Amino acid sequence: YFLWPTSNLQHCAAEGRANYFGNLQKGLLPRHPGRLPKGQQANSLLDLMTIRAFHSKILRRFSLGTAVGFRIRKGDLTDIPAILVFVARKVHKKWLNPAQCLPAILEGPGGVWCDVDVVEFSYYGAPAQTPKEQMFSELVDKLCGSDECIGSGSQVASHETFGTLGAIVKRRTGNKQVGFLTNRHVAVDLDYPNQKMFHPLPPNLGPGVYLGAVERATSFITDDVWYGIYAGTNPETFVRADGAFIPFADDFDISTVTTVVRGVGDIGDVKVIDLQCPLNSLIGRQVCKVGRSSGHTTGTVMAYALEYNDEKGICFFTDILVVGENRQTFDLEGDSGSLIILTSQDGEKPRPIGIIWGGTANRGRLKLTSDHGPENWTSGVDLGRLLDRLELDIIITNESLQDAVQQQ
Amino acid sequence: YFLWPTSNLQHCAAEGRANYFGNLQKGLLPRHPGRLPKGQQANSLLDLMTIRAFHSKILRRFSLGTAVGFRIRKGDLTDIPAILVFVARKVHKKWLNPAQCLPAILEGPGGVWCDVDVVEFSYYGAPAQTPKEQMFSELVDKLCGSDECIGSGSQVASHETFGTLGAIVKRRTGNKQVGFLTNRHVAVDLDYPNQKMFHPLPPNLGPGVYLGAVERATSFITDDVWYGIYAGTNPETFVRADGAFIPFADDFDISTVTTVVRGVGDIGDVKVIDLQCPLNSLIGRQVCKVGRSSGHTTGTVMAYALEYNDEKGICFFTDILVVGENRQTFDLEGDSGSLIILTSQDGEKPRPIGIIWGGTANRGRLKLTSDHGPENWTSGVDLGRLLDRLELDIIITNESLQDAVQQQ
Amino acid sequence: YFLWPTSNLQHCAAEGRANYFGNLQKGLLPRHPGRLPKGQQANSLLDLMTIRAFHSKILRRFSLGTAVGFRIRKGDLTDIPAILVFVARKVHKKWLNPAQCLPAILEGPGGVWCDVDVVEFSYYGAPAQTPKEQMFSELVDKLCGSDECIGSGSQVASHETFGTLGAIVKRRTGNKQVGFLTNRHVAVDLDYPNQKMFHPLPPNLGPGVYLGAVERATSFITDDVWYGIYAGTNPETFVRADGAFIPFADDFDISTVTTVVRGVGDIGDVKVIDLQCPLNSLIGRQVCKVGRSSGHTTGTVMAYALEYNDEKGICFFTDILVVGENRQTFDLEGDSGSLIILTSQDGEKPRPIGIIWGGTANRGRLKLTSDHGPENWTSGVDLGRLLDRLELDIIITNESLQDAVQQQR
Amino acid sequence: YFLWPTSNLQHCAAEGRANYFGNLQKGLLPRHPGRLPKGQQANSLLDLMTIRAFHSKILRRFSLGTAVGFRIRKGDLTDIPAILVFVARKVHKKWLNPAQCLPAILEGPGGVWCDVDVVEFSYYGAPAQTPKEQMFSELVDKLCGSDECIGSGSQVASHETFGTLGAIVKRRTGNKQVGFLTNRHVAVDLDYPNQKMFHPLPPNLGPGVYLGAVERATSFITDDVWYGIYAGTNPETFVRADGAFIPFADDFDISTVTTVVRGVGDIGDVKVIDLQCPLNSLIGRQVCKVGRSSGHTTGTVMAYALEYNDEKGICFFTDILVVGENRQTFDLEGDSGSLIILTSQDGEKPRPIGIIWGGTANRGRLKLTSDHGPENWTSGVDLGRLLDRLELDIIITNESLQDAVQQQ
Ligand SMILES: Nc1ncnc2c1ncn2[C@@H]1O[C@H](COP(=O)(O)OP(=O)(O)OP(=O)(O)O)[C@@H](O)[C@H]1O
Ligand SMILES: Nc1ncnc2c1ncn2[C@@H]1O[C@H](COP(=O)(O)OP(=O)(O)OP(=O)(O)O)[C@@H](O)[C@H]1O
Ligand SMILES: Nc1ncnc2c1ncn2[C@@H]1O[C@H](COP(=O)(O)OP(=O)(O)OP(=O)(O)O)[C@@H](O)[C@H]1O
Ligand SMILES: Nc1ncnc2c1ncn2[C@@H]1O[C@H](COP(=O)(O)OP(=O)(O)OP(=O)(O)O)[C@@H](O)[C@H]1O
Ligand SMILES: [Mg+2]
Ligand SMILES: [Mg+2]
Ligand SMILES: [Mg+2]
Ligand SMILES: [Mg+2]
Ligand SMILES: [Mg+2]
Ligand SMILES: [N+]
Repeated sequence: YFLWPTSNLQHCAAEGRANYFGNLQKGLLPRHPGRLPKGQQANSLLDLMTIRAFHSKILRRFSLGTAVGFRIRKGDLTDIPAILVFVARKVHKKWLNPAQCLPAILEGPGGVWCDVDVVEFSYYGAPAQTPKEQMFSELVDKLCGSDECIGSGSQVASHETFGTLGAIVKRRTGNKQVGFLTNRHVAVDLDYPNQKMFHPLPPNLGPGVYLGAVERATSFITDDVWYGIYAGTNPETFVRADGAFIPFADDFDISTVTTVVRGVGDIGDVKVIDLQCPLNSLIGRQVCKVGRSSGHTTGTVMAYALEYNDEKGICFFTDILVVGENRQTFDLEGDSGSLIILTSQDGEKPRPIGIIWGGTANRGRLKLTSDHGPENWTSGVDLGRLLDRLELDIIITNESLQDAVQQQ
Repeated sequence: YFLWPTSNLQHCAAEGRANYFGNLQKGLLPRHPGRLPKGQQANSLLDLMTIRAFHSKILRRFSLGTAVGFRIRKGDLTDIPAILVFVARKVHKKWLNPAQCLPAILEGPGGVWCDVDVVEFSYYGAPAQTPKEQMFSELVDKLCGSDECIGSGSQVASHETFGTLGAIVKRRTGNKQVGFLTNRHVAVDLDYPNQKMFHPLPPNLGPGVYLGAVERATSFITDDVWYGIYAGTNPETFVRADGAFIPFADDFDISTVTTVVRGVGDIGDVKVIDLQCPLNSLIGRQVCKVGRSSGHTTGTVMAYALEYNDEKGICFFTDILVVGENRQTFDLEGDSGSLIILTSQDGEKPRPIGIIWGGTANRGRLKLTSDHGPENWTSGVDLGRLLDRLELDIIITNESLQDAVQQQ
Repeated sequence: YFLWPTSNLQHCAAEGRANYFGNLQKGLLPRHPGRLPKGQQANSLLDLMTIRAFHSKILRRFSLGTAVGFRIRKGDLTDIPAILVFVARKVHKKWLNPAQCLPAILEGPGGVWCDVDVVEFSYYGAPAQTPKEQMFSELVDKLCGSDECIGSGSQVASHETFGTLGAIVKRRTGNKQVGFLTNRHVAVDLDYPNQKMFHPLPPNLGPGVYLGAVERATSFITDDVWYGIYAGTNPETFVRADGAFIPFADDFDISTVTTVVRGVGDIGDVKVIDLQCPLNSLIGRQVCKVGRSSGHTTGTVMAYALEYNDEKGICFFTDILVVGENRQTFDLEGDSGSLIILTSQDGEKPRPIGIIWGGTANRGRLKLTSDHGPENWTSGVDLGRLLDRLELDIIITNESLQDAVQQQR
Repeated sequence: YFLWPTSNLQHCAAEGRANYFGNLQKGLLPRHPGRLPKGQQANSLLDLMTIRAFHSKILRRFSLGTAVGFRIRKGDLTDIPAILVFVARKVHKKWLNPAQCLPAILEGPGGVWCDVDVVEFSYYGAPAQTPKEQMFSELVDKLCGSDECIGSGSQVASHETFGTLGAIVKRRTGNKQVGFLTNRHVAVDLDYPNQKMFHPLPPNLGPGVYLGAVERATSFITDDVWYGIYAGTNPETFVRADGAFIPFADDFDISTVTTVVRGVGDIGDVKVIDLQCPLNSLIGRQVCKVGRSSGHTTGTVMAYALEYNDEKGICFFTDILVVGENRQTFDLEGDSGSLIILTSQDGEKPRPIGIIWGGTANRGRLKLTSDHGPENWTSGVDLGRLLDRLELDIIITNESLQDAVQQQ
């Protein structure tokens, strides 16, 4: 059976959204000489997303998507909170018509103001789901079945597509069995009754071991349940929370599963993305990931809450937007599901924050410097939130690995 | 959010299937010395599937699919219970390997025997979800948006696909709302939260009106639940029962909905396919369906319980197999969701028995006559068993239609 | 281990061809521009072929190809010996510059003359390896595997190609082994070391029985060896005599082979094509063939010795040209190797004359009638000559087939 | 007028093949001493092939190809005699069921034994007729018409395909004709009655001079005739000995022919590949070639007698296997027919051992190192055995070119 709400998304959820922005458009103090009293400057992700949600009506016009974060000036990433507006071709102010040129400052409910930054930006197509790696290193070999262990970054293959093993997780409800976590597009086939996963390839392709089958997956969680707020005025707003849980099979040796992210080391617990924390603790932070296509790479969290409006009137959100450092691409086709791990803040081990999303528009390009060409951007989703909606707890040590084995 | 059996539901259901056959296996009880003790001749559908499921190993050995029905000797259909074994190309025994030659009589549990027929038979692919080929008539004209009412046969369209409305159904339990029934592949999309239906076209493709959204759908149901017995030795056995229920929108005029099959007339309640009934009460019966692609097309039921072992070790079952009578096709691409109705024979109401299926093993060909080329066949889903899973009831009179809409 | 003749064999043959055609010109004493005696009109295929070979200079210049036969006038065959000239698009005289145009009569060596008929012509692409056979009748079903026996018309398949069993034959010399004849393109693959035949499909494509492997075949024969005469001025002229002989394996049930042409009946021995015989005894004759692809069709022998000069100065000849009757096609793709058989006209048994060639770039369209579209033509290899160069003998009665098995060494 | 062996001769050869291995199986008496002795280890390439031909049943199980040579541990060639088994993907031993896993040692008849090395392998498919993506150097320009002479490496071309001249060879008997040697696919073609050669292009493609026409070619030689022993259990074994001899035209200016392999220098006579000599005489020896597409390239002989069984059932053998140096490619598409030469070790003249084979699977890919991508390999036929079967003799000095041209 499949189910969708009957009267939930009509005149119970839309009127709650129509109530949220109803008040807003009465109690407004224009205050637009361009002085902007600095005590109402955005401080966290929640402030930036609330201003964008209010002014989303004038943001959709002549723009193919928006996001929140810091303003990018001359390629470099500043530490000024701004709303990133993505345009197809960024031209000089003189060649724009007045009704197209975006403002530099936007003020929202309660005088909360922020900057507006235009960024040349484009989307990629869907991956073809059996990609080429093109990274030749001793790590990719280990990741693609040449290693004697299965861990974060190892290639996981369904009957038609393969990706990467994000993390080793265990359930919370009842039997709380132990498995691994990846995104929905790697381990789920709607037109197929079961979803058997293999390492490194399924039997019809080559040699491999049977890892198990998907027990639960999510595709679409609304914005009010994902973030907890109304991220946009569109009543059909969804957050692409693609993730699939595959518990290790009964006739499968779990002792061949390591918890160390090969190429990174021992990692810490999941770091929740708190929408009220200062933006600099997530925006601009140096992250890394270990998948198979691209081995071990490192990048930068450029923006959050990437909003895209598809052909019809449905708003789709994606949580994380990472851009690789040193002009290197952060990921490649086939790194879907990889663990997004923020580099270790001084002492404590690195903590993961997301998994690489693998949907149609999971990758793309955007130009930062005029001296170089466009650079690839990689999209991710909130790990702390996905683990909440999948009832999964991450495993971080090999000793905790043996404890859940005798816990089912 | 989607769920799957944890594993244990499979582990403690696989044994029951093996335990079912192993029991009759140990005491083989041949009871067949070459000549078959008569009377043991299969009598109904259940008898035939029990012989095929017991001999599933040796039948799928050199076969692309099997189905139960009557033997087809020299093109015409007989009244002899047989297991139709589909081969890629039927040739003379003199050029056949002694091991690849299928037998004529197969023993069964307790001595229930039957014949074995060989049919040259092939498959097609997918209808690519927007078919352009169609018939031309005033009926099809009305069904594709020219009619002044919505009913069985009108064109339903998701955001990407074309289809045909099967029947105006009302839910049994719960809200007891009234909507329509069609194929799952017509109504449901994996990578989309909403499943909106329209007539005759979506707002992005052309003009139309909003009918509603899918409230429930079924994709795969196990054989022992769908039929009532283990129909094979493969522990991964499923039935392609793809149906979707779309309740009419709250702001929709039910007055423009009719419970009459345009081109067929007034119909009765659904004829439940009884596995204990004599074979000729469904096999050989002349049926008819009205969709959009082909319109009103009369056919004849040829086989039941079409088995299909894919290249990945999974068994699939499609219930009804229809071949267009008098050297014509029974349906075209886009008729997915039409009502398979039994033609009135002595004055009773034409009772519907199935709905046109959609997918990959959908519309292939088979050779019956020598003087003609291959003839198209069509897959179908058991309407009686589909309604007993979605918990729906078909409406037959416009006066009963208003009683259902007032009980919501 | 293949071999090719030496440059001496070429220059010896080369000058030999130059000498023959040269002495024709050296005494010509060209004639008056008036009447020609009826007694000197072309009478045989050899007359038409000699006149065409003499004027090969002015014929290949503005033509796709040429052939010998009767003049097609207003879409019908006449009794006028003529040299068919094939053009891509036949237009009125007013739109051709006189150098492009063609004369009505050609006068060959020795006062022998004939007509010149212009025909609109076109070639097709390559045969489809695995073609479509949309005939759908009981004869085709039996020819493709549903028959208890195997004979002329049965589908013979290599590991990647479908074909048609031409005739049950036996070798004249050697060990007198019994086999079957077919087209070379159907049964011969050169990038592979053996040519195994199967009826109806090879193991990698479906059920079937292993008939045997190709024991010998011929691709090209020179015109002076095939026709016996010099048919063209080009010293690089060859006849596409594509045939393959496949003797049944050491352990194959020959009792399942019949020498009956299903749909035609009992046939007689091969009707040899005599180049010095009258033209009407092969040109215009009604013929038939039983081919897997198209079943049993009937046609008309429209021309003979079809010439075609490719882009590298090589001249190629195909023997028979057949067009189906009643605006119908005579063959489809996959009928390659089917036995072209003269229909009985006065009680005699139907005797074959050729096999359908079916390869590289055979088959195409032919503009006969203006109110209709272009009709399909089909090429063929002279059966009488193909057996002479393959040293084969056609078996025509199942009684001769029984004894021919015992006469093997 | 082609001719093939009478099926009487085929059955006789198959019986002798079963009698050869039937003798090796009747005696046997393995009595393996556990780890086995060290003087019973193979030394010659004749002993390596007989171990593979004996164990060809178990080797074919899950191997696309096999080849004798040295064991490649960790990415490079060791001095251990081993039979290289080729797989599609080298996965760890833990992800392989014991039926598919390969043993490390194999003992054959007489107590001889050698190792087994697994190599990741793939075939490049059929190359191009008129190939592109070739090098640019003054050496390449001379080989493609810009030089005033023609010799080894010069561009020879039929009317459809390109290639290179292997060696200036003359017939041992007959008219003692003088010509050149090249690959069979480069020169000959089925659907023509004449194979005329040109340099650098045929008249239809561009400028060039008529060199000659193919007088003889051998398509396939059986392994018992080529090697002198049965190299496989399958009764259909053939060696891809594809060579052709093209004697110069009677009018061609033979003074423009040079016996100097431009790039290598003055070469010596053919180095017959002794099968009963220690493996280090061929395996590991550095080789070189002068082409056109690729020019002067060096390489390393990696294996011998590369066995490839297709899905139809035929076994095919290729003599020489060479990969490129410095992780480069040994040749490009278009180098078919160029003479492979053993580089001088002791300052002696270079000895040609093989010629580049130009059939469908003439090139391919294989992985050696984990930190780098897969390298390209090239096929070749035994030159000494090719000249023996074609009844030809290589000319190594321009003085012998005049002594050979006068004897005609
Ligand atoms: N709708 C639009 N479409 C295209 N270009 C636009 C649009 N609105 C503004 N721009 C361009 O973008 C400029 C503002 O870009 P942005 O806000 O990113 O500037 P910045 O961060 O101060 O500097 P930098 O461009 O170096 O990052 C405008 O001056 C104009 O040239
Ligand atoms: N695996 C197979 N693949 C292909 N053909 C087969 C196979 N097994 C049997 N056959 C062929 O099919 C025949 C059986 O046909 P079938 O059981 O349908 O007979 P029928 O119904 O009496 O007659 P008909 O097929 O003429 O309607 C066998 O005699 C043989 O020629
Ligand atoms: N080189 C040429 N290319 C195209 N058309 C030509 C050429 N030479 C002649 N023709 C045309 O073909 C005509 C000759 O027709 P043809 O030889 O078929 O005679 P016919 O049999 O009496 O007539 P038809 O068959 O056309 O009724 C010329 O009158 C001229 O119009
Ligand atoms: N059928 C197979 N398919 C893929 N890999 C296999 C197969 N059988 C064995 N292997 C792999 O090959 C390994 C054996 O090593 P191999 O034969 O390559 O020797 P080696 O050259 O000394 O080793 P290395 O690969 O470290 O250089 C096994 O440990 C296993 O990982
Ligand atoms: Mg900027
Ligand atoms: Mg039958
Ligand atoms: Mg004419
Ligand atoms: Mg005409
Ligand atoms: Mg190795
Ligand atoms: N032998």
